[PDB]
Order: sequence, then structure tokens, then C-alpha cells
Amino acid sequence: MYWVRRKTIGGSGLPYTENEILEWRKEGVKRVLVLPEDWEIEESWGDKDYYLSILKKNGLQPLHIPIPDGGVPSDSQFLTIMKWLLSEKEGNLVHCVGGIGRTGTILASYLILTEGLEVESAIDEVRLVRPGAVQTYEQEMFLLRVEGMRKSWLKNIYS
Repeated sequence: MYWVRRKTIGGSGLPYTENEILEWRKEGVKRVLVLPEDWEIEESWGDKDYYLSILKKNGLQPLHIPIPDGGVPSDSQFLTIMKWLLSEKEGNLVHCVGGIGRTGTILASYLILTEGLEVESAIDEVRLVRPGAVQTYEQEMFLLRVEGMRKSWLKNIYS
């Protein structure tokens, strides 16, 4: 896993065992935003709810917001994601299967909203800690929209 902002928000791929989840706790992770679809989670954990119960049994509070591979959250999911990430500043981990596309998109989105970064700066910052972050054109287009609608998202996040 990698931190984009030390101990406040980082990313990772899907853990294969419970020992990798304890590695997250040791690194300072406290809450986990789970982005893969059920079938992706199930390739490693057999059942999506069992995987979430494992996170829960390990002191991590999980939130599952499935995004298809290569895709982006719907506006509705994005609001939920940002309300969740902004609810507690420390120890946020966001993950998908490999730690790069969906995850880098959400991390860069977070930076755009919280630091007012332009889209190219946000993408660069995440790529510096996670090469290849933000994989598809749909993802890149989404981030430019996040920048363009920054004030409207913040207004809707805090109503």
C-alpha cells in the first residue's frame, strides 16, 4: 500500500490474506473504502460479505462502493465516497484490485476537492507514489469534471 498524504489517505490493491490486512493496520490504516465489484472480491475471498466481515473483525471500518474496472463512480456514489472520506481525516485506505486505476482516480479526486489542485497536478501527485494511477480516458474526464464542479461538490457534501 502507499500513502498519497501520510497516514491520512493512501491506496492499495486487494489483499490476498489476512496477514496483508494486519500489515495495513500496522501502517496506520483505520478505515477502508472498498472499490472492487463483488466478483473481483470473490476471486480472493470467496464471498464479498465474508471479506468485509474480515476487515471489520480486524478493526477496520469498511465501506463498499463497487466501481467497474476502468470506470468511475456515479455522481451518487461519489457523494457517498467523499462524505465517507471527509468524515475522518486519518488512516483512510482506498483499494481496488491492483491499486492503480479506480483507486488512483478516487485519490486524485480527493486532492482536487480538499487542496483545490488542478486536475493535472492531482494526477501527477498520485502517479508519483503509484505509477500508472488513473488508467482510462473515462477516469481522466471524470477528474476534469471534479475540478470544474469542485464548489458544487463541496456544497452538496456538506448539506
